Amino acid sequence: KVKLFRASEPILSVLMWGVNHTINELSNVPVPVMLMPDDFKAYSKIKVDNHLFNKENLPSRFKFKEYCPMVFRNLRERFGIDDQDYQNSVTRSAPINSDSQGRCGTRFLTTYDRRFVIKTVSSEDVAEMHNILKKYHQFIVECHGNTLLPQFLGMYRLTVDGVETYMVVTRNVFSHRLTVHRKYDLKLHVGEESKKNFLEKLKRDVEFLAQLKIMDYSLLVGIHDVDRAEQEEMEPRFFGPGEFDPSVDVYAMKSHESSPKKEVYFMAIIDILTPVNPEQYSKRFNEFMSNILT
Amino acid sequence: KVKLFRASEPILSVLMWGVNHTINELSNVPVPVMLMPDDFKAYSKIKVDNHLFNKENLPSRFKFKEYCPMVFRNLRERFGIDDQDYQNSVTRSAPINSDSQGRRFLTTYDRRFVIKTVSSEDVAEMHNILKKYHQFIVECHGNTLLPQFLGMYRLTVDGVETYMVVTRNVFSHRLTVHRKYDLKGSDFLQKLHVGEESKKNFLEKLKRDVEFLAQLKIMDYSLLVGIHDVDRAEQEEMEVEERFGPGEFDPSVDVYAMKSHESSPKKEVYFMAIIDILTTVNPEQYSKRFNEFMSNIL
Repeated sequence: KVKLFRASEPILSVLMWGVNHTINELSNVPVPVMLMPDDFKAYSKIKVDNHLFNKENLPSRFKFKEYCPMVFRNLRERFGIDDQDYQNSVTRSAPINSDSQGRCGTRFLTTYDRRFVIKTVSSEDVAEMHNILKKYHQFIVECHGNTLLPQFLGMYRLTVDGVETYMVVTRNVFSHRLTVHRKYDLKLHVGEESKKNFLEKLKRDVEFLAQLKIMDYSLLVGIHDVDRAEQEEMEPRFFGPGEFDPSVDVYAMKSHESSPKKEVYFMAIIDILTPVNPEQYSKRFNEFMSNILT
Repeated sequence: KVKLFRASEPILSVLMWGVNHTINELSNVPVPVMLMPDDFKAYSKIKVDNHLFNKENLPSRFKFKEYCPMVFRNLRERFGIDDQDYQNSVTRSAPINSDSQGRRFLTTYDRRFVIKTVSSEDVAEMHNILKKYHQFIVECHGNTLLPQFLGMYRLTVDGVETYMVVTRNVFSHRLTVHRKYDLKGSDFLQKLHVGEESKKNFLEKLKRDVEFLAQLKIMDYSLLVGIHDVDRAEQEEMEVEERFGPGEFDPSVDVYAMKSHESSPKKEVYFMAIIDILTTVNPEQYSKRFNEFMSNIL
């Protein structure tokens, strides 16, 4: 386990090195019983300036900034994400580019094992996250990690060559192994406990957003076509036809059994940082997607 | 697992963080075939500015420079010191005041390593001698009486630069030293009686060790002598442990240590080393005087 943080772009090695640095750093700060308010204003900044040392993959000079490290450690736990697992996802191999999953980010990436999405964002995106973080953390507590909201894992600032780049890490709305064949953006037939739980969450989530005074978020719907997933292959964890681990792929619903094609759907609220009144937007949102299901 | 770096003074917490960091960081850079010229001029530098985070033992703002990581990493291999032991001795618990020291030094909690605070000039002088010293440590296979250098750092904490060199303790990490002698310019000469194996070996080391310092044009260094009085240890500090025998030592751990002769006055352990390698007769003369001088104690 000699970790070369090797990537196609310098910026990605720096990311891989920072996540490795900050997670190790945190493995030495005790897990508190509660988070204090200080933790939401907090950060760690680290400037590196190597000289003739360890420069075969990293640049010789970079900064790395981790926003609110104690809070995102907690959120990781509440989302059932073990820190060492996060660390390995970002560090074992370089993050590889991904298709967009929102209007929010300027560049979308995935970790080699397709678990976590990494989004390049603006400084005002960083600041809006800081604005919503305590209530969001509160919300994630009250709801036990069971949202359709983006589930935030990390937030960073990297400087390479005097160029600053902000990044947010989330769990992938899509699968880590089933391909999403079609994405729909909404500003489908399932099981009844699925529909019930979906609409439970959706009301609870949309309510939250309205109370933060947020509008113009959308619903990302992705679709996995099983018959096509067989067919695009003809010419190690098991899994059958349209099967998935729901603790990993937490936005996935399988299509109803007595229903046409076997499909898997991925539904999540996206675009909560950058962008009728919000309460009105909330009520409309509920009702729009109530009709759309089963 | 869960290093808190609790030290009395923040410099020592920064030292413990720094070594932990730089050794970790080093496990991710591969052990190379050969040290290249740049390795003798390389360094690593890291600035930490934590805000309302991890302020428990660490300060918020601190900097940590390690000189020639790749030379000192190899040097440790050459001296039979695994990086994880090194990391362990420095990080498992705070470094502490040395029972002896200089004009004062630190030791790792386990008494295995000495950390001396030095000056900018010492740092510079070490940079001068380093390639040559490395060549030397290769040929002599880590079998020296010279200071065995393990790492070199500059910590900045609370506005203040501190340079540090880390060495293998001259003395035993377990056996008390009751009598110290320091043999300087042209001193405290009872003569020391050691085994045939031990005396033959010692004289062989000093021969090439003094040759080395000479060729580098280094003079004005001293021979440090420590004596562990075994019978005195058995009396004075009898059941200290419960509240290796009574003067028995691990040769791979205590590399300067020698046993008193089978047919000898009393039971004794000797520790002898050349010290003051960094900061007018000629050096080849000083070399010669020395080899001659320090052989006749035995």
